[PDB]
Amino acid sequence: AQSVPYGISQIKAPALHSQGYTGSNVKVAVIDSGIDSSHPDLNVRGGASFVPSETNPYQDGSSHGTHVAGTIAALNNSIGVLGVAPSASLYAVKVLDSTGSGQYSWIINGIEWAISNNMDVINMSLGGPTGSTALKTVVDKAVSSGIVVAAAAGNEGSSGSTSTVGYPAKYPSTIAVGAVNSSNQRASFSSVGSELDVMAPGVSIQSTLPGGTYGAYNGTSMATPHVAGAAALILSKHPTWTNAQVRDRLESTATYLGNSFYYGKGLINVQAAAQ
Ligand SMILES: [Ca+2]
Ligand SMILES: [Ca+2]
Repeated sequence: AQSVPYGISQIKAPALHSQGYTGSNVKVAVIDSGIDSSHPDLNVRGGASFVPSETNPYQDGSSHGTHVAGTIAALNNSIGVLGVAPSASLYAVKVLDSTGSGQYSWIINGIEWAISNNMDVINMSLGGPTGSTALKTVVDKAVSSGIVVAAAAGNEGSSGSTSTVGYPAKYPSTIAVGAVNSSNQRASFSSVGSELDVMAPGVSIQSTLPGGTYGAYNGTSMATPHVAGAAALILSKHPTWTNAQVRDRLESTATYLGNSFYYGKGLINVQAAAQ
C-alpha cells in the first residue's frame, strides 16, 4: 500500500497530479548527503559526489538526502509514500558526508555541477549560521542562470527581533523555507527573520530512507523539499516559465498564516501557484 504523507496534501500537490502534472522532464538536484538510488520508491537519473571521503553519490550514509529525495519525488505506485513531483528527474548531488556535514568548497562544487548540467531546481536542505562570498556568488549564479533554488531557513527558533535564518537561505536569491505543522502553526524550532519567504510542512515528515524503508523527521530541512517539489510541478505544467515566474507565483499565491517575520508569505499552495 502507498501512503500520501499529510504534507503532500497540505500543499495541494494532488490537485496538480489530478491534472496530469507530476514533474515530468523537470531536473531536480538534491544537494545533500547523496541518494540511495536503489530504493524501490525512488528513481535517480544521475548525479555526482564532491565529498572527498565518499566517492559514490548513490549511497547515502546520513539518510537525509534520501529522505529529501522522497518528499520531492517518491514514485507513484503501490508502495511507500508519494512525492510532490513523483515523475521529476532526480539528481544526487553529494556535498555532505554521512554526518550531514560538508565544506563550502564541496557545496560550491555541487552547485557548479547543477549549473553545468542544466538543472531546473536545486534543493538545499542545509544551513549554517554563516556563509561565504564564494558561496553567495555560486548561489546567485545558479539563480541568474535560471535555476529555482530552495533552501532551509534553519531550526534556530526565534531570538527576540533578530534573524535566525541560516545560509544559503539568508541570500535574497534563494527561497528560504520555514516549517509549519499539520495545523498551519509555525513549528517552535523554525527559524525566523525578514529573509523568510514561505512555509511548508516540516513536522514528522514521512519519506524514504536508505535500504528501502520509510520514516519521519522534523525540520525545515524537510519543509524545503515540498517547495523544491512544488517548483517542479509548476515547471511541468508551465515549461516556458522562468525561475522568476515560478518563485513569484509560489510567494504571491501563498496562504497567509501570520506576520511575515515568522511565516513569510505563508504556506505554499501549488494548486494556486500553477493556476
Ligand atoms: Ca510510492
Ligand atoms: Ca533566501
